[PDB]
Amino acid sequence: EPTVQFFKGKNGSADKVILVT
Amino acid sequence: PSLQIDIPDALSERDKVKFTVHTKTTLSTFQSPEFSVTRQHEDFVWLHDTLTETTDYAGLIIPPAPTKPDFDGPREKMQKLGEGEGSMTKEEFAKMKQELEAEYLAVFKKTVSTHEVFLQRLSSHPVLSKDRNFHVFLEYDQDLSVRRKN
Repeated sequence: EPTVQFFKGKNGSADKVILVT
Repeated sequence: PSLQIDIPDALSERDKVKFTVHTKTTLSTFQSPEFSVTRQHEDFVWLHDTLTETTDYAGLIIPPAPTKPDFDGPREKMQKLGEGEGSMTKEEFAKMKQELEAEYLAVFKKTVSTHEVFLQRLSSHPVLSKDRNFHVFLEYDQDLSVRRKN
């Protein structure tokens, strides 16, 4: 049911995922 | 450098995986110098198969289609993780949720890479980068569902 959202890291930041409510 | 594509983010929803396809171009063959669309994995598969089944393109070095990302594992763990929230302690819930996020992260990084490289290889190809369907894939705002059915 929920969705998982991914974000590419920019400016040296680390890529991460977010569990969406 | 006239046609540059990247994937800044991605999303797993139910059994579908959506990619944000971001394009920066100096070519006036595109309506806008910068634009983004949403594409499912199925759209990538459709793009590749459409190129390969173009008889004029038969023989061309067509880059391989990205494989389907596997979120079945993480999706099962996540939902079953969710049911036990009331029962579960409030200390280990974040423990294996963080471990679950890390599992999603591993899959995402890999599949985003494969999908992005697929598009970047198409952009550098002198014949394929001018293809009508490749153009549609990058620029067409709406969902590709109907154009994949006709």
